[PDB]
Amino acid sequence: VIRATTWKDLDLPRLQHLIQSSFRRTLIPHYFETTPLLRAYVSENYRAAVILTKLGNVPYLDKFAVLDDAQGEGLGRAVWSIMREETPQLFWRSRHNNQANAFYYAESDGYYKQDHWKIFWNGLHHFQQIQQCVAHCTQHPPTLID
Amino acid sequence: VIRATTWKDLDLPRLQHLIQSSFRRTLIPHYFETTPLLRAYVSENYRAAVILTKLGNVPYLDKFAVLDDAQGEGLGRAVWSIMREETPQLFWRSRHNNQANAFYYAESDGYYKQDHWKIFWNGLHHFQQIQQCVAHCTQHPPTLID
Ligand SMILES: CC(=O)N[C@@H](CCC(=O)O)C(=O)O
Ligand SMILES: CC(=O)N[C@@H](CCC(=O)O)C(=O)O
Ligand SMILES: [Cl-]
Repeated sequence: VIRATTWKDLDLPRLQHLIQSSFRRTLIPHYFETTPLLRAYVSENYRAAVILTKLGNVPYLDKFAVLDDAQGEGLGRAVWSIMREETPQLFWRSRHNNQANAFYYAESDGYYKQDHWKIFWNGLHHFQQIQQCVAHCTQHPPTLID
Repeated sequence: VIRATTWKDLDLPRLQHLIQSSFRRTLIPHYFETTPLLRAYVSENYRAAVILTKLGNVPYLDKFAVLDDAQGEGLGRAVWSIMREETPQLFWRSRHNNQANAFYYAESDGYYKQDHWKIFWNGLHHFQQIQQCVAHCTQHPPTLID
């Protein structure tokens, strides 16, 4: 698994293709130029990725991109596990119909159901911070388009 | 479905057998005499039950007991549905053991994992409330043993 702390250390066209293939949508123009990277974890052959970004006090998991054909080998789970070794606190959002939600239910320490989004987190013991994470997920503009 | 607001309106030995059979554990001595019933929903054949009790300000789902046998999933869902029609707000807890966890993940509006409990809620819209409900669950003695 490739660990990067700058976009310069990744193959960005290949990462864009992974994201677009996984989500079956288009990545917004200038995504890499406008997104403050914290850490990314990308499988060697760009079949699964976890992208952490700066969004408030708690690390934000902005993208969990896993190709449908990488699930038999458990590649997305393996990349997630690598991220978690370094990341005791994090939060993220998910569509209500995301096939990954069963995995998220198992992996998360908490959940809050909102209109658009399921909001998940790990490692947060302060409910003011949890409330703020929920607000960030609701407020943060989308980076997938058509 | 039988709806009861007092333990005297239920067959308690039969209910104890349902609870102990569903959980495959023992119900603590004089559970019924020391548990402040809010209301109970019991299927006619005593193969499924939802027990709401008095714990803080929000209805507390103290036992969801459902036999694995003859459409247990269908029956448990039916009883839960009836309870929810009458119960906009509630909270409850579960062990990672508990068979109903997938159902809880799907039915709840949120959860929070703490000290080997998963704490779930519906209809709570103040993190003030949520935190207090988490506190109640973590403090509340176990009533299943061995
Ligand atoms: C964790 C993760 O992949 N979040 C994605 C979900 C996007 C979507 O489903 O539309 C995000 O951009 O926030
Ligand atoms: C919702 C419900 O049945 N809670 C039960 C069982 C918890 C458990 O051990 O899983 C309780 O006594 O709190
Ligand atoms: Cl996977």
